[PDB]
Amino acid sequence: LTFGDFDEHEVDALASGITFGDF
Amino acid sequence: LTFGDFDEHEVDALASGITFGDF
Amino acid sequence: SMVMEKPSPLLVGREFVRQYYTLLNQAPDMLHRFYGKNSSYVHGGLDSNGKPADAVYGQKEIHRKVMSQNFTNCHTKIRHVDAHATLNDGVVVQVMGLLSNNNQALRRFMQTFVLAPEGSVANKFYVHNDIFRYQDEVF
Amino acid sequence: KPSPLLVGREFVRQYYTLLNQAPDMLHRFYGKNSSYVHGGLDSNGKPADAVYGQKEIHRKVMSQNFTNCHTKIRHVDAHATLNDGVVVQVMGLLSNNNQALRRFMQTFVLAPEGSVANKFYVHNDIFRYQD
Amino acid sequence: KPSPLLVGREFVRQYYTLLNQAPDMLHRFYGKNSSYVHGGLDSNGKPADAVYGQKEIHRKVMSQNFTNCHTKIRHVDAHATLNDGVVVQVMGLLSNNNQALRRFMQTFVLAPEGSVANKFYVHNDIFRYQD
Amino acid sequence: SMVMEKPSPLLVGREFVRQYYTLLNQAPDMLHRFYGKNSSYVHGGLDSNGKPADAVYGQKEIHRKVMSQNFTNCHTKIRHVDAHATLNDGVVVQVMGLLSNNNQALRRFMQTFVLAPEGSVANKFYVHNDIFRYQDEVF
Ligand SMILES: [K+]
Ligand SMILES: [K+]
Ligand SMILES: [K+]
Ligand SMILES: [K+]
Repeated sequence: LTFGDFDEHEVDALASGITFGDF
Repeated sequence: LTFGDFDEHEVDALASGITFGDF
Repeated sequence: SMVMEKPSPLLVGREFVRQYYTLLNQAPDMLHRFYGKNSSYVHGGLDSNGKPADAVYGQKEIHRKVMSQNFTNCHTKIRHVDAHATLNDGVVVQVMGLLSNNNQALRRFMQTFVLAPEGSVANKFYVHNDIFRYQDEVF
Repeated sequence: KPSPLLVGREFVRQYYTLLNQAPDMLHRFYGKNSSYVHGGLDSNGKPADAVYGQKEIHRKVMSQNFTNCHTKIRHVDAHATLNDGVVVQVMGLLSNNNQALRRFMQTFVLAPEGSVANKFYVHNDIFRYQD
Repeated sequence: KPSPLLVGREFVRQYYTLLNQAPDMLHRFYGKNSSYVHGGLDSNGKPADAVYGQKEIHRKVMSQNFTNCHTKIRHVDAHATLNDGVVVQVMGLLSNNNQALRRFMQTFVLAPEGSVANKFYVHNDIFRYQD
Repeated sequence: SMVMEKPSPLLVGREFVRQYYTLLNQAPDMLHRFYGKNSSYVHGGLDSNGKPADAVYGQKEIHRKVMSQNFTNCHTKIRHVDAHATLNDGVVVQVMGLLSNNNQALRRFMQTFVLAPEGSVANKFYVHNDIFRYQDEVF
């Protein structure tokens, strides 16, 4: 079950605060 | 230089196929 | 003729609200991705006349509106979520709770979402309508 | 041709007017596939659950004992949904039987009835007091 | 709280997406103590060796002339290492500049950046084609 | 302030792979002794759904998993070993080669190890992570 154009697991990863590097 | 809980020389002995008796 | 794992309206609405508000707290610059084209969005606000602000439409306008709203460490307390099937395989969701932006005071809100299937991708809903009002700008 | 707000505003006018004047006819706004979800406890004390269709919605409305029920509308939002529907969010205050006001929200989804042009019915009604 | 797979899967998504969209920013995934080890020959014809740190990794990435580079991910493994790191093994196929696909593996070690919660950087990157 | 005989990451990785695969060929029932507690291990395989098998954790599970895999006269051809320092005095090792069990056909594999110091015994590393996949179950 997903919403919008998010892939499975993508919201959960971003909503957990996960980020990478210095962008 | 050793790995795991092996003693020095132990891997080399076992990896050479050394065995003793009929166990 | 039966889809034995099809999510119920209740599960769709619950998981949606969870995903929406958890994302708002941590990555609000992604919130626009929940919305389809011709989606409608309003999130409180008052215009120059002091009347409630008007809705914007489309993911382009929505992305711009969200980014103008400067969500920063947005905390929510959701008090009620009520989700029911609408026509055309949609789900209508009523949300009541409190929202705090930038560690400011919590503000009560009343919100309605309409979720609609993308068209065919299995178990995929977009936000077609998002009506959000702060009680302190109405009552 | 009618905008969603022209529809929604006139719906709100008629709905809350009838709630005051003849609540025993409110069910006529609804259809067989309608859901009516008025949250909170009765008393009684049982929790609220959805009721479906005109006949059951009529019974539920009558069980609420509306008498001279008055509404103060504080804001209405009305937008087009898909398939020519209209979603309406009402924020207001309600006084039943001349009792003290209470804040509420009410969400409706209005759907075309199909045969008659510009005829709508209430497919979804979700109401909750904010106590 | 994030599982190693939640971290690793999202890393793989972002990394290979950026490789396609803006390879001139790939170095921003790395830090001063990072090692980037992409095996094989250039051409040129010189053997591959480790490059250290963002500035040199940027130069190395640019020397590889990535254009519209596409990846087909065939399997991802991601596990917790010590000190809150995540080790990731990717198996896939890569097509650069619309050329024919080639199988590869890529090992990453992701390390917390320290200040920001749940921010990671690529401490180790070992890539090899399987030709 | 300097340890003039400290093995480099390259030597650690090379000797480790040598010891690991020579032991696998002759005494696979000892392989579990390379692993620490909370070590992770996966060695290819496919579950009932045909998706790749999941990792197991800890030397107890690992010993059981290895013994269920029935390694018998296991021959390897190692094609590439690449070993580099990680943080916290670890070493990450990437391995590519071919492996034959029970004189069956060679199967290509792609593997990553993470080695970590035991804690203090001088020049002693355990396997903290072992990720091994057969290409024929993935590609
Ligand atoms: K009546
Ligand atoms: K509209
Ligand atoms: K670029
Ligand atoms: K793990």
